[PDB]
Amino acid sequence: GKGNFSACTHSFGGTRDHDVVEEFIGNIETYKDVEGISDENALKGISLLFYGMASTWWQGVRKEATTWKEAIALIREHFSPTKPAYQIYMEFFQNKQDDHDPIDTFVIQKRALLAQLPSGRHDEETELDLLFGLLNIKYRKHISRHSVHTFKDLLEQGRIIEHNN
Amino acid sequence: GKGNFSACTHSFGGTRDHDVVEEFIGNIETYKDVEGISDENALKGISLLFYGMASTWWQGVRKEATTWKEAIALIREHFSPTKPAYQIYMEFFQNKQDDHDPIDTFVIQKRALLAQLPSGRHDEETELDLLFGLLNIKYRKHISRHSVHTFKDLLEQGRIIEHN
Amino acid sequence: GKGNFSACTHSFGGTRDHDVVEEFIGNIETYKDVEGISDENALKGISLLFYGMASTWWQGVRKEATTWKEAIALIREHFSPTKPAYQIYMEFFQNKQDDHDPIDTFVIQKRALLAQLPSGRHDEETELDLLFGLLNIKYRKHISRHSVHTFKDLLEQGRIIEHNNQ
Amino acid sequence: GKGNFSACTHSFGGTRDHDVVEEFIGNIETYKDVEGISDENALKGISLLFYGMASTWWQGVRKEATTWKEAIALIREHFSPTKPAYQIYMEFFQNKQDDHDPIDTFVIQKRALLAQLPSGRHDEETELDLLFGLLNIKYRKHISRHSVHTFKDLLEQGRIIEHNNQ
Amino acid sequence: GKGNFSACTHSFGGTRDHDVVEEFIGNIETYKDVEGISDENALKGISLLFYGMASTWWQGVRKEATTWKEAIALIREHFSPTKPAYQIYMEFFQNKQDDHDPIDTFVIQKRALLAQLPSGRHDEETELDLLFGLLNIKYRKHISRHSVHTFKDLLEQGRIIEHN
Amino acid sequence: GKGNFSACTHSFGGTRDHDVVEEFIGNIETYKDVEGISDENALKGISLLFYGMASTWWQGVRKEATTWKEAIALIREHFSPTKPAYQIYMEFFQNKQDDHDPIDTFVIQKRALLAQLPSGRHDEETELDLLFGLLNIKYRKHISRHSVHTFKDLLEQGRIIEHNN
Amino acid sequence: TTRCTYCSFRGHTFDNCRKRQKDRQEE
Amino acid sequence: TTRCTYCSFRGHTFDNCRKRQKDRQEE
Ligand SMILES: [Zn+2]
Ligand SMILES: [Zn+2]
Repeated sequence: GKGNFSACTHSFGGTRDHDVVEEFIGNIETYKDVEGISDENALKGISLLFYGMASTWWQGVRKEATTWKEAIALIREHFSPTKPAYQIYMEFFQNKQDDHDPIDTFVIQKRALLAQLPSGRHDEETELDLLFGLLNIKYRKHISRHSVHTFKDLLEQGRIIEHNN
Repeated sequence: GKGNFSACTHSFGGTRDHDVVEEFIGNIETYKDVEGISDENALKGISLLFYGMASTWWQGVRKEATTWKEAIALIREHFSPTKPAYQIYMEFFQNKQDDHDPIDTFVIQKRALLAQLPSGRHDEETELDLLFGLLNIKYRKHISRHSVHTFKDLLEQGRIIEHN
Repeated sequence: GKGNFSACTHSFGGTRDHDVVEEFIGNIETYKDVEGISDENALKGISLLFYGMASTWWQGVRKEATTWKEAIALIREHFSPTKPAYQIYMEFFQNKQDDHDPIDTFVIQKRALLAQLPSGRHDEETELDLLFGLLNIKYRKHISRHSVHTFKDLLEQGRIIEHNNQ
Repeated sequence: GKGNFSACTHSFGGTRDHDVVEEFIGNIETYKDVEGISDENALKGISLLFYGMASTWWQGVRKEATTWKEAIALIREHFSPTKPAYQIYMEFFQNKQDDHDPIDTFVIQKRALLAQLPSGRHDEETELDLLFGLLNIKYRKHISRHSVHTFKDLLEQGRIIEHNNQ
Repeated sequence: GKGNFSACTHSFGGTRDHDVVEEFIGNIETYKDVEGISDENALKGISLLFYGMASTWWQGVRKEATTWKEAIALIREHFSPTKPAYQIYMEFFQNKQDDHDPIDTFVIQKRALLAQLPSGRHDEETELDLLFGLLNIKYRKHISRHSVHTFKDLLEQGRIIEHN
Repeated sequence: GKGNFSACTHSFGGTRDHDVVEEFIGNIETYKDVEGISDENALKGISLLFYGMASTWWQGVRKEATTWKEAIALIREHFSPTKPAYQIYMEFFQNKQDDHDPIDTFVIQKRALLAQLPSGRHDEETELDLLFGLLNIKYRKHISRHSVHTFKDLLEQGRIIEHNN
Repeated sequence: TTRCTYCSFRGHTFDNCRKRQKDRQEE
Repeated sequence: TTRCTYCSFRGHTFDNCRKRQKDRQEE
């Protein structure tokens, strides 16, 4: 029911992205859940993980924290900004697919970029209608817009059109 | 028990072939069943296994998953397409076994690839009759189709002929 | 939860800088408070945390101490003087912001240097007033002192003014 | 001491040699006997010890088994035939001792190859008689078959005859 | 408690200087006292610490050791013998401090080296009078021997003069 | 009260010396004493440590063992012979000290080579008398044989003669 | 990916590692 | 004992190490 973080292999040096902060916070959560450390006994030991710029940052803001929840909220708030609405739409229409790229990677990326909008703002139909207008000419000359509905079918038609070529 | 996947060593990338995805799903299911983790608790921890492109794919479709069954269903449907029959028939009868490949390695692959056809459409006799048309001249000169009956004796006669 | 110093991985050499001594004293104190070691039992086993360059010094002055606070104060006195306030105020106004660093790193460093003054002498407003005189001309010509309402807002307006390609 | 196969570090691929399959089956059996896992519980979780080249084969023949002994016998039958006795006797008399190897390595290898015959068919004396016909001429011209009696003596006289620079 | 030295990280080689042997003996003694190992049980496990030449030396003289005290006595007697006085006095007055060395580093070494003389032969006054003849011109021009009394004020006046 | 040897870093490949076999047997003994494994539950797991030639050797002789003690005795017996009497005396007089070697290393080696004789066969006086006749000329021209007794003094005279030069 | 060269753990880079930087290594 | 190059424990040679030889490494 007690112990330090000194045994861990994870450390967060501070970089402004999403995947790194998410993976680090998840690993720290699994470690604290697995070794049984309690909530108020855990906050005192948190300093050992940071290094470089993160150590100076934690030395800065420290009296505003009081429990574990506030610490996670502060890290997430200062090291991964929430992008506003319009930048996502601007990023979405500035990158048409190239001749050398399978349908799967393109659809997966363009779908992963669309979930950051506030929930419930879009329907499957309107989103799929938005997705066209960027597919390269090799696929648009066969499948027609009024012969598809959900995302399960577009991948099917794309695979059959790919294997024939 | 220790109701989490934290101890697992298994992982999965973006590869596209039947074998890797099949062994991955089977290992995760057997690990879920042997160590006593609860049916519902595992779903919260599923995200710790994926890496690389698979993590982006999981970010793309979290809204549809609900319980433990539909997640494996989504994996098998997005990474395990039910191949249609004619491509399987074309892929079989290609690449006749070469002189070096042993009988056991050749038989196990050709039988593992024949299970993707729709269930119940073929009995043992026609299956063995299809398989007996690609073996090299070395194994065919001695055994003859009238001799072997079931799908097991062929391995025995092939092993005894391969001992020398 | 009985224990002692035997398992600790921290250690200290003979280096004569400042940051090393500060980080070492902080780590050792947080460890002693977290693992529950007795307030007097620790002094009987402190010798297991010294290299070969400071062990002779600890052997030379063992008898001029009686309780844990005096020993920590003695280490701080011999190996690195504590900073008085006026040197901190002198350092704060020396190097003005350059022409390339993003606002975030500047605010982080300045906040890191301002927590070493005694606590409670400076609330949020006067601190924001002291920090605002050194920003580079790219930011001072848009945002003004009329609306800041603490630090969280200044970083937000600076980020929106920085994404716009100046 | 409850447990299962989840923690085991041993594993087996698709290799078609003999020593690998033998060492693997021996390690897995000794582990199952040491940690006390139930005689039937192990069969429900054996699938966690196979690579990507043999997992398809295990998927293809799962239903032709019911208890642990049959599964081990099936692995041995498909991936590597067991050696019958006559091949062992054939291998024993092929390569006579060279002109440079020390007596110790020769006795160790010959004893290693003679334990695979069924137990109790050969006591110490006839084994010493079979081994004695292949020694190199440097040793046969001094020590004789009069006085050896047990394996322990032959190594001793060979070491004393080897230290003397032939 | 865990009556064995198995967890210790300390080690010892064949080096010949007072400092290494002193810190080694002190660390082993404090470890023996803090963790509660029995007075007699430690002797059976002492051989696991030595390495290199020291292991051969321990192989050479096991017959004479009996209890815990005589082992450390043998270590202190066969690696660092008590030095005779005249070599220590010659070591003293050699290597006058250079311009770069700070006052604290110079004072701690010169006092650590003066403790090997026979006990009780010198009081504080003559010791400080001996030490005050090797400091550079920089620290000597301001402080004067009539001012400082004990062995502590010299550090304070030296620090204030060294601040600038 | 149970466990395997799998979590160890020691392995014995088989080499005909003394120091290696001694250090390996000592490390295995400390490991078994520290993790609490019992005697008859420990013999079954011993196979995992050996590799290379040692594995074939253990595959050879196995039915002659029954408990832990017999296993240690067999390893010590087959992998580190006891030298008879005369070879030690022959080795002892075939290596006089060179001009470049301190007294300490020489006396330590020649003493370490003499303890393998059966115990109680020699007293300090006769051994120290045997030790002379090999010291190099730099030391024999000052200290005289009738001015020393125990080993504590010869090192003293050698050190004072060394520092003067 | 980028397995730590020294400790053989997938959690960081060469420059910074607990065994190498401190724990009285680099002797 | 000539620290293991890979695992960095003084217990063996480079050729033979539990993590490298087996434990599904060398991918
Ligand atoms: Zn590392
Ligand atoms: Zn290793």
